Amino acid sequence: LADTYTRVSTQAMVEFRYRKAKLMASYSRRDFVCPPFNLLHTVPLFSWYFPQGEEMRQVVVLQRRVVDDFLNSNRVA
Amino acid sequence: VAQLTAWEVKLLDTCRNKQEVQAILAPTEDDPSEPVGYALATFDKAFLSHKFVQQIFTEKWDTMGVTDYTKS
Amino acid sequence: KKPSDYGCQLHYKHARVKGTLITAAELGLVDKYRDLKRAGQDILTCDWPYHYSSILYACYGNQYKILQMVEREFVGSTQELTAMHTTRCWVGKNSAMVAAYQGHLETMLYIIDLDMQGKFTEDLFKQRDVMGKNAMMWAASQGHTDTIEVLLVRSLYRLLPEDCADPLVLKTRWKLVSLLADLASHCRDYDPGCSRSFFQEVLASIKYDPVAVKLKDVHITVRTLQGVIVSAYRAGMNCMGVIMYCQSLLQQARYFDDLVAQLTAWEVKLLDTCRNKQEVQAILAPTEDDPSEPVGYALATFDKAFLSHKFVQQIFTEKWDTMGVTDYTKSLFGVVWGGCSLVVAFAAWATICPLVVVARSFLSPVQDFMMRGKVIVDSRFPWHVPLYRWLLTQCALITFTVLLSYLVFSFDPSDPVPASVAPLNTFLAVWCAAILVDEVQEYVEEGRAEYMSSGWNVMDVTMALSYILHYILRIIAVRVTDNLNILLVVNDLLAAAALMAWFRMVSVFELSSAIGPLIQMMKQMLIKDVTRFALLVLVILLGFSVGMEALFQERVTGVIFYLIFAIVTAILLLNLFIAMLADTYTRVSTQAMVEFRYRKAKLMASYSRRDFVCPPFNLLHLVCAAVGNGLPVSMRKNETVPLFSWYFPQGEEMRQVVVLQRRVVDDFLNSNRVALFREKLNAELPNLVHEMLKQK
Amino acid sequence: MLIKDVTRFALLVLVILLGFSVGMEALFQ
Amino acid sequence: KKPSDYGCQLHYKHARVVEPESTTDDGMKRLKDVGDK
Amino acid sequence: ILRIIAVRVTDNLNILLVVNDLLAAAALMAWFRMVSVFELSSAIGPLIQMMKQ
Amino acid sequence: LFREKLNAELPNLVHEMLK
Amino acid sequence: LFREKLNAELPNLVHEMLKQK
Amino acid sequence: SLLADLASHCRDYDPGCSRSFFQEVLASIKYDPVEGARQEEAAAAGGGGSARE
Amino acid sequence: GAALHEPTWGVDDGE
Ligand SMILES: CCCCCCCCCCCCCCCC(=O)OC[C@@H](COP(=O)(O)O[C@@H]1[C@H](O)[C@H](O)[C@@H](OP(=O)(O)O)[C@H](OP(=O)(O)O)[C@H]1O)OC(=O)CCCCCCCCCCCCCCC
Ligand SMILES: CCCCCCCC(=O)OC[C@H](COP(=O)(O)O[C@@H]1[C@H](O)[C@H](O)[C@@H](OP(=O)(O)O)[C@H](OP(=O)(O)O)[C@H]1O)OC(=O)CCCCCCC
Repeated sequence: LADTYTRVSTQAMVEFRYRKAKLMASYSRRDFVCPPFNLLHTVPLFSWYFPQGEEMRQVVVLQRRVVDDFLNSNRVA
Repeated sequence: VAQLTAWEVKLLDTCRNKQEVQAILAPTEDDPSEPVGYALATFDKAFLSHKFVQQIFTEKWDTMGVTDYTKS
Repeated sequence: KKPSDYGCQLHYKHARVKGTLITAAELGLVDKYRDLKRAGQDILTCDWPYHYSSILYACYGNQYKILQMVEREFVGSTQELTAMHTTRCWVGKNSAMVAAYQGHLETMLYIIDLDMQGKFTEDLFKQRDVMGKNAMMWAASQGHTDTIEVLLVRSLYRLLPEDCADPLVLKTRWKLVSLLADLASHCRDYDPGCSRSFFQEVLASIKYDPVAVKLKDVHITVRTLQGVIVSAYRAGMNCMGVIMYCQSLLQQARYFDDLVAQLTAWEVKLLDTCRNKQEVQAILAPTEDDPSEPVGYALATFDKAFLSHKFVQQIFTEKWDTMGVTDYTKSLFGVVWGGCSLVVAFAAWATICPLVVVARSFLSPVQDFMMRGKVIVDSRFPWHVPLYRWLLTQCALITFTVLLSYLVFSFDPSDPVPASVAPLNTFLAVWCAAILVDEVQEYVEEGRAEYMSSGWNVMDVTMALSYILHYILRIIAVRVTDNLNILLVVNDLLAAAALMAWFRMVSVFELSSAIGPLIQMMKQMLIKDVTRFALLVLVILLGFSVGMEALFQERVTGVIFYLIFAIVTAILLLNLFIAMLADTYTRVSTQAMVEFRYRKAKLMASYSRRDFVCPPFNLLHLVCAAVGNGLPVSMRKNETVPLFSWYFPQGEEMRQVVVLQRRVVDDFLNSNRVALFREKLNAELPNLVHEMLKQK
Repeated sequence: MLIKDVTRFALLVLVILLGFSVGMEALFQ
Repeated sequence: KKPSDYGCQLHYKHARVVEPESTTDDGMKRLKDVGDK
Repeated sequence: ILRIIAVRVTDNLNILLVVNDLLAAAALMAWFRMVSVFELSSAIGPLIQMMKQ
Repeated sequence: LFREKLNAELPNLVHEMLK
Repeated sequence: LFREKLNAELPNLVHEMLKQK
Repeated sequence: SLLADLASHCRDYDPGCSRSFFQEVLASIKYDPVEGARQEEAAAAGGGGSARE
Repeated sequence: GAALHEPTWGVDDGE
């Protein structure tokens, strides 16, 4: 009773939100149909993966606005 | 471990919008190192349950609010 | 060249490498849309299965460039554009809902841009759809945090007035509109070669000429919310309202819990900046200049850090009690004498209250005498003590639980035909009509959300149904004058009204801390942890009840090894249920003095507006309130009297309150200016400790 | 627990069991 | 132009009846409940 | 498979008493699998993860 | 007591050594 | 332990550094 | 150098020239730690611009 | 050593 209450109170949404994220990414890589129509007969995970041209030029500016304020934050903390 | 875990949630909280979440989590052509796919491969829970990473999955997975026409 | 220990662990694994102005606007061809229009078409062409206009497609696919090209020759008056942007959708959207339906910064900056011009005659972002969402409730439900911040800057811009002329209110209006023009900063028009960035006329009409980009330069941090709270106060506003309004935006944004919990601790910080009762009622006062009550707002957005403060709890105490009658309980003399006067005055109430109901509604000066009260609360005029309105609606509540329990205790099917129309059963039916009429006029008077939030407003209706549909099924189904049928439901619904009767009696401990914060605790782990666990048990219990049938359809090692799987799974579930109530106990026992004081202040205000009558007299006064107009108040004295007496002050007491709040708020805004100055120094110590170890 | 946990609970269990007893009494008649 | 985006969120909803001379002090306020005798 | 062997040699305690036992395990694992509809729903999702841990 | 006035007020002491 | 000799001495060290200054 | 301190001995197997433990990895790094500190503690006295923030 | 006196610097000088 008090070994699940240690886990229900602390990490229960975190165990839920992680399983929800492993379910929404099992379908971004999945092929075609379910057990019905299965015996009757390298894609990227995200559409914002690998920006090519001007979208790459904005992201590499954008990550030096976030990381260089995070490393500047841990240096003071 | 419990400092590096509390540094990868502290970086995710530094991002203020959605474009700054997929700017650090995206593999470019220079460094093709995706950290999202490494979080699914090592069962990272303190990263994958954050509210800015739970959003970027829900925009690829739903993208029409079909799960939002329920609280009516 | 082989990849490193870091390389082949983290790197990317796989080796990568019509017309009709419907698909003309969805794709983004600007020239094709103009040529098909010049031949002749409809700019509001409606596709069937989703009512999407041609204008509304351009907001959908982020090609705003069509919507600027529509502005050149295809709109006349500024009313015609609003007919074309707010057309409809099939789910209820307009142009600024579909562009915030998915994150479309380049288009939602455009519809915001036309709104700050005034090109629309309507508040285009304040409209609602058929679902009930907003233009900003859609950007927060999906989570598009990039266009939430564009919506939040507009809502923080409409707050600050256009009419005022002040350097501190004109600096942080050009500071907000530059934060959207810098946020666009690109994406020029359909026609190349035109001086039009995205925001020119809104930066022009602002009266402000100023004389390595970080992350705090392009976002709404605490530094720009303090710059709005002080600068809505310069233009002349309720500083307790602008804090309560800016927090109601950022709670709707759903992704700023760094600024909600900073603004929540700015309204508790402001409240105890006051010293006495004269200074609390100054800053909470809706005077004639800014008639904005933030007490009445905060018990409409359920502001528990405000409503449970030790100062707001004493501006309600001086109205509803102000005699210490609630503390004639923790003593030896107070209970036996104050409780003795309770049963006397309740007997004095029931034998005088229908007499003063009919005398109030007819032409007599005793309606002047019943108004002689309610400006001082004491025992000289006990009918306008809001505690003595609460004691009589509970003493009438206890009577209904006794008199209905007395009905089932003296009951048998051996009674004659004169038992359906009885001196007891018929009186308990006009009570349940007086309950249901009360719950109707507590639904439309307060609202839908302010009524279905208590948790007992279901049990008022339910026992007023299962006794009305018991007295009806006593004259429709039982032997008075009718036929014979299966009548178990007639005697079943009586306990369905009797169970909820004594459960309704627990509302008499809605005061009394340490008996109070258990009933909320009991009604927290029953609405969210009982209907939730019994669904997951039900889909598991159907597995065993069907899995039982598959065994015995065609031995002890088959069933006892089946049973040990059921005793384990029942223990493994009861292990999870007890840890689900001991979890919910810990969530509500820590806030036991905030969840109680908030729930106390929602009935020190609900009973302070309402009358001294009608737990049964909503069929005895409502029948004479319509007659008194036919031959004069029904429920309009709750709304005319403004909840207090230190409200709208005429004369030279307003000349002291506005003097008094400028020594509370101005002695608060130079305290946030000192606490935030340390945060400018908090993230600077490796540049200050390096100087003091160089000067030394 | 006889000082602090009885007089605040046994008044509140009593209002429940009287409701269930009356709700049983109209189901046994 | 009238309900400026928080006017119909925060301003006092009902229409009050302006009394001619109503003192809101601690004394000389309760003159309609107690006598002047 | 084992139900078409039920037309063969009659044992009826060695062969037929395990046929119904597999079908209960066929269905008991199937409605436990019906819990997997609530994987996305908040307030039932944490109930499945705590029943898993 | 001076530890609860050097904890929450340490940035205001390393400011008057600069001036 | 040398810091504990300095730990219970700060209202005699902070008074000196705010006098030398 | 955190490992060359963790060895600090192992005069390997012979009177060979003391081979500290990593004498051909520290010498393959192009770093002198008396020239690195001086252009860091002085560039950090200008507020910033030493390496990055 | 000044049984209720303690050295104070100043909390002011914000914006
Ligand atoms: C409670 C409102 C939804 C109930 C109506 C659902 C009935 C079945 C609809 C079947 C049509 C499927 C169309 C939608 C497809 C789909 O994705 O369904 C998934 C879902 C349904 O849709 P969903 O994603 O909207 O379901 C959840 C749910 O509504 C939560 O109550 C919200 O949390 P909340 O209580 O804090 O508001 C979540 O919001 P969030 O996402 O932010 O975490 C939301 O995801 O899959 C299901 O079919 C499960 C059936 C849902 C019934 C749950 C009964 C729970 C009763 C007790 C809870 C109330 C007390 C709250 C406790 C905190
Ligand atoms: C019977 C007493 C004489 C009548 C006077 C009626 C006055 C009245 O109704 O008070 C509630 C009463 C007293 O309970 P109780 O002894 O625990 O006293 C309450 C509590 O102990 C705290 O002292 C106060 O809360 P807080 O720490 O200061 O926050 C609270 O006042 P408030 O601050 O919360 O307001 C006190 O009332 O609760 C009952 O159980 C009797 C129900 C019978 C109700 C009447 C019959 C329906």
